[PDB]
Amino acid sequence: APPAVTISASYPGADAKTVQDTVTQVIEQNMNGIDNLMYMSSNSDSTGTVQITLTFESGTDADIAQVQVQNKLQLAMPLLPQEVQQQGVSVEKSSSSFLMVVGVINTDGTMTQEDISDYVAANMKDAISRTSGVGDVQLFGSQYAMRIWMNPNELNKFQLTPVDVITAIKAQNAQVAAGQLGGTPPVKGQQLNASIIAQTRLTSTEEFGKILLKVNQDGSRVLLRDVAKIELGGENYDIIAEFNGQPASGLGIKLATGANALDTAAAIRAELAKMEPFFPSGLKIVYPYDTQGVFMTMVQLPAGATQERTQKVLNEVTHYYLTKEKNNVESVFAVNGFGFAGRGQNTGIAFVSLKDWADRPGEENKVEAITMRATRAFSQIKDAMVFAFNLATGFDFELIDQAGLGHEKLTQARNQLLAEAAKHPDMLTSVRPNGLEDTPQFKIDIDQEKAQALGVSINDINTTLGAAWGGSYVNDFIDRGRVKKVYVMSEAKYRMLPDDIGDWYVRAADGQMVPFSAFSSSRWEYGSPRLERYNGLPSMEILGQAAPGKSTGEAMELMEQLASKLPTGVGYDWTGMSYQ
Amino acid sequence: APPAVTISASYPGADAKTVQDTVTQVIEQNMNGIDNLMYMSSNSDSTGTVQITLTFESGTDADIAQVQVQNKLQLAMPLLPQEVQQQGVSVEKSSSSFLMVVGVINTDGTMTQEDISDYVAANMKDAISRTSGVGDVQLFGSQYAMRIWMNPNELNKFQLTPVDVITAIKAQNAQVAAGQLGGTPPVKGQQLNASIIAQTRLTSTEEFGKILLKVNQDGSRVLLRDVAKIELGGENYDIIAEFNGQPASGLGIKLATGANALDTAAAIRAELAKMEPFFPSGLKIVYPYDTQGVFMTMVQLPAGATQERTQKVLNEVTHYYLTKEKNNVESVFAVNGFGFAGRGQNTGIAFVSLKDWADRPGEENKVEAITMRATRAFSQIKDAMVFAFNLTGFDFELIDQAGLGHEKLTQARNQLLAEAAKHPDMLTSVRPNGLEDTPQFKIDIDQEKAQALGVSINDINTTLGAAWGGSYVNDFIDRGRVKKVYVMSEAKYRMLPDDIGDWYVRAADGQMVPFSAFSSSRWEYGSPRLERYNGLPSMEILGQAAPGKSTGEAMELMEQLASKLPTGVGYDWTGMSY
Amino acid sequence: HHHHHHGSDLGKKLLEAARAGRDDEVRILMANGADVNAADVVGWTPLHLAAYWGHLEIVEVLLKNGADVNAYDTLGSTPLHLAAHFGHLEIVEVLLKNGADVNAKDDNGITPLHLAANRGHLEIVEVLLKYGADVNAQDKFGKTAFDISINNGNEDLAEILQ
Amino acid sequence: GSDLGKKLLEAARAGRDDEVRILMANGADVNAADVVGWTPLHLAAYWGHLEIVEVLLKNGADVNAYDTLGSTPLHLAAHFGHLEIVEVLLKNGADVNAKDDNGITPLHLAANRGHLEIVEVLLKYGADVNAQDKFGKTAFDISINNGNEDLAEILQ
Repeated sequence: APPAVTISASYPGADAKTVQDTVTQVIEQNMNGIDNLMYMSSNSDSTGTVQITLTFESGTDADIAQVQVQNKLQLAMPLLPQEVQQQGVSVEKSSSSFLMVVGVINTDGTMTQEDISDYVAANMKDAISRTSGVGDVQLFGSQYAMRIWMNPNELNKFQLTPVDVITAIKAQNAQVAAGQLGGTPPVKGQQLNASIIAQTRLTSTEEFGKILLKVNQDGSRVLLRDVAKIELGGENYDIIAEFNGQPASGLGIKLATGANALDTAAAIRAELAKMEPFFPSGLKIVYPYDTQGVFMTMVQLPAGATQERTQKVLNEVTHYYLTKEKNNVESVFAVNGFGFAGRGQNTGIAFVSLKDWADRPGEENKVEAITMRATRAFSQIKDAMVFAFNLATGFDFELIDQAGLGHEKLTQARNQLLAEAAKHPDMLTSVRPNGLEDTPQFKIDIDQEKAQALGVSINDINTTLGAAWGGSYVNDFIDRGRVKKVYVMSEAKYRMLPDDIGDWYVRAADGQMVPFSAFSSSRWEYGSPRLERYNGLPSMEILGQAAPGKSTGEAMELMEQLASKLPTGVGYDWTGMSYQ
Repeated sequence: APPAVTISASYPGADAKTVQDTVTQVIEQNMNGIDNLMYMSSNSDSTGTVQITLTFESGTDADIAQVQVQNKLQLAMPLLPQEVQQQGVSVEKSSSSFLMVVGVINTDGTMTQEDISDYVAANMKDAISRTSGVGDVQLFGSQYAMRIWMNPNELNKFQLTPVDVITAIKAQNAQVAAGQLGGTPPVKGQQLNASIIAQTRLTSTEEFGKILLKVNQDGSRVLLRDVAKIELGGENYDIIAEFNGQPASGLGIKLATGANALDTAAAIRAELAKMEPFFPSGLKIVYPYDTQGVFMTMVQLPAGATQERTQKVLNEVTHYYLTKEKNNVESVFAVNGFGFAGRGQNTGIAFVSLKDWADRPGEENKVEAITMRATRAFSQIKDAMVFAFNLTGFDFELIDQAGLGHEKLTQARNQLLAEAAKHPDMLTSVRPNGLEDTPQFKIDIDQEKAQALGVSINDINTTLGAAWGGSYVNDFIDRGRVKKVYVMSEAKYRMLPDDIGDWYVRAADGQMVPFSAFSSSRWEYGSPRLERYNGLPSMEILGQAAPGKSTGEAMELMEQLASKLPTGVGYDWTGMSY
Repeated sequence: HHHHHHGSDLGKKLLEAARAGRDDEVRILMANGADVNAADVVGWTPLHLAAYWGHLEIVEVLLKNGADVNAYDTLGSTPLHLAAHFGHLEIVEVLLKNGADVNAKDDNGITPLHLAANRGHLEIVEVLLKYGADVNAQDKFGKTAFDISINNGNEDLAEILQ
Repeated sequence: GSDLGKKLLEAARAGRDDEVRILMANGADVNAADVVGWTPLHLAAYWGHLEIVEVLLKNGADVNAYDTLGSTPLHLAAHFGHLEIVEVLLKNGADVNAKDDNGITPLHLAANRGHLEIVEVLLKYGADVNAQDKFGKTAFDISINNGNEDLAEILQ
């Protein structure tokens, strides 16, 4: 398969369009003058994530392709939002699929999913990530951050805002360079030389809680724990894994382009062997997916679907393999919130490991027969594309906006091509979008005239909104000797419903607390939670099959005739399997 | 040899823990996805410096390793403090040993050690650094910066602080893009086009001295020279060198991995021959270490030892070579503050050059016998490891595997060293390669008191840091070359604990508040050098097999001893023992 | 009580030995006349060091040989400050048994109770109260051990204090 | 005016004494001014060309020509430390207290660059020692601000 370099970035709390227009486009515009590049694609998601895939000619030196991609990326880096740069943009040269999954569980049940994911992120991930041949390592879970969960009633009670919280955290969770007594050049004859140690990073919830937000006029103290709950918690809460129904985390490991699979797997095992003797009690590695012996199950709900509804479909999948296929299936490692197209609330994946070849005699107990039955049993689950498979007659079509038509017209055009393809079953089977549909979003308009009149600044309004409802990475702290992030966000119960917008207050220049409702209006509307682009233009990937017996050549040719009738400005290209 | 790529970065006025936790950990966490990395090691030091050494499998293309490293580092640069970014992070692919040293003296004593170092920095170093095969160039000295040496009594008299000084320098030593007259797109009929020139960088102490800090309410002017002494001086003051006891500077040059020693040395000489004709009078190049007719001498004092005590030891070393060995030794180039592996007040190196082999007849006047005699003569110097060596037992890393922390890892190290001392038949000289904790001055800022007085924490921490640690403000042009500008307290107001109380900060209401009103302080211990190994806290232990015993037996015992250490302490073999 | 820093050969050895926990060497040097109150450049005596680094037997040896139980370092702090700050219970007991000033204030007005309180060392807090510690002593910022317990949210300590 | 006007500006600009004689002889406007209002005497004064200054003055050059910002050849000679030109300009009648649009005099400029020999000649020829620029500053204030003690002596 052709080599691919992947650029990935993150913008916490950002919607798909914001990601696209502040990040993806700026990078993409620099991706030219790169040798042996066949094509480029990208997704910008409402998880605040962008992933750009640059696919190179077969036989291209991956080291050089990565270098050349990154040198074009450097041109965009100072134009990117500081919140993106700070998350650590990555450029990787891996295979798209997993070589292995390293699972981690706690046999004594003394550690939650959250605890386990933190232990793996903090003590295990980096060393794996540094191992030669490891192209990409995906954490099924999240490293702990220091979480400050703000309460807007308590903030307004003391005339404080998230801006004040963020300011206090930057001032009092600080690592100060303070010099030396008797440092050079000295007064000659100086005997005393000592480093000055001033403020150092906080290391604990207790220290965060005693951050001093203000002194009142009466002399009483407002401390950060008086306006927030304070605990360790995930940088994000989107990825949740289980191993045979038990709380788990893990590492999904992809092979670096051109690296040896056996060698690489072996060095991963060697490195895990260094960690094992220092595990806390109960912790253990399990191996739920070595690359017949194994296969995966993809779970894809429609956009809008919550963690809860995805968990339900995953429970039906897991239940199936542990009840109906229990004589074939050794283990199911199920991950809610991460799937084939990477991350989202409506996606999931199960890695299934089978017992030994010799404890499954009979042709109906082989991977092909098993996956067929599973796919069959899952086919009647509603509002869910669920299927099982172990890793061809298809086509990969890109509908492209070539005239600035915008996302809504491109959808209309896509729908027109999909409806006409539905009237040709003789030539075309299962012609479908690979992407997501638009969903309701809450559109809020800051009234500039009111803000100016009340003396509330727009940066204050935007931070308050963003930090509360999206979260904000403030700075780093030290957790058990390891640098980790600090995030502020509203406690959940204050950021659940439209009316909660009005309970958040911003402080004006004259000291008055002004609720959000005084300078804002809002309405529902639709927009995309995943915007796709192909060769730098807005796009919509359409997948499908040559009908029984007909050539890909003939089905492609039909898709071109249908496409030829679409509105002015809409074009197409072939990618992936269809490129050559 | 396994190729090694080295990252270096600097944070002026930072202690080891600050360096470690805002820089070192952050770079380490982002060295992923690099091919053929065998292991990674680092030091974070109380000089404000970090060195990360990434060692690759043998046979690795050093070009590719360097590039992959630099590319990861680039993606992590935005996570580093602005103070570190702005110093420039370097990444090198070179030997750890010197190929050669270029010495520079003034034969007519016209120029001090400090002038010479600046001349070298400003006129010679960059072209040498751009020569092919030159992997790393160490200046034995510092380039000049514009130094603003602040006086806190005078700052407080005029109700100013270092924040006001820094602000005023950035505003008044500025280089302004001002556009043009008749600039495009122009009006129809425009006849004149000319650049507009506004503020330009300052170029002289005279100019910095007349920076206008403020106009008093009676209309008199407070200039920068009224609160500071203004002089060219080194960006740092840590490295001082001598050639045969005379003031010197120089360049320590390391060969780029894979380069040709002999061709690289020749190209270096060819480049110096371009510079010689334009030297100021007196200035002269000497050649104190050309790599068999040369050797080095190391000087390691215990952490806490000062520039003067290291100097005293170097003088003894130099003296011995210039008196006892004068029939064999042509020269000694001695550097105080640099020590081959590392940089600190407690370390030095001497580069020794011998006379012609032909004129040192006899086995007793060849390198081996000379170094061996010198090591014997220096073995009884107090509280200093001093040894002479031309340029193998074991190399062990004790590792913090469970977030135990510095203090517990030190106790665990000490337990293993004490246990290894009780097997003198199997192990000899089992010792730390690093540094012991030393006293440090812990100052607590009272957040309640600062807020009650209306004193801003940023002004407090900028005041403390700029005064006691130095702050790189922006650039200026010295005789046509871009160089740095630093503010720091004049020496005498930053020597003792009572001096803290003489620094004032201005509150929101205009009152000056001494540091004593909102701080408190105590002595404690901490580390001048924190080590890490493959991303975890670590402590390097060296040692050898006792006589009549194999390396592998000794190693096996170290592993046995190590298996009885407190929970969460692991180990690994590195270096010669990998 | 501020002992001066003499570059004394046997003083250095003792300071270093007390610091590393070398019990035997401390005994030898004491028999060979070493200044029991040798001070380093920050004013620390071997008792400060033994107290900081938690070397119980050395602390008893130093005291038995006449060490100043109330040595002040250059910022006003005593061996009891250090022991109380760093959780060394048996040392705190031994020091107070030998006449340590339980209400000694450093330059900042900080007492051993303040330090013990700040780091939540509850057993030490009780021992110091037992030995006469002024529970309402205030540092330079007006703060008592009780204020410390409220700021740190240590309810166990607030209760001991009542 | 003239094509030789522009050639003379250029030749005065580049210090070409011989090309300047030949152009004077062929009728070249001696007070030809370029786009910023600089005459050959300005250019020759700024670039230190003494012989050209002399040749031009003998050919009737306006000794007090002012540029679009009010600056005269003596402003330029005084500012750029050209003593022998300052002397000749003043001998041929240069206005010693000429002010530019900013109120700056040749004294202010010589003082600011610490050209002491020039400061003396300007005072010799009647330069007003208390002339203020638009900011209220005298040559004496400029000596204080630059901390140039030698110049402070000379202005008492």
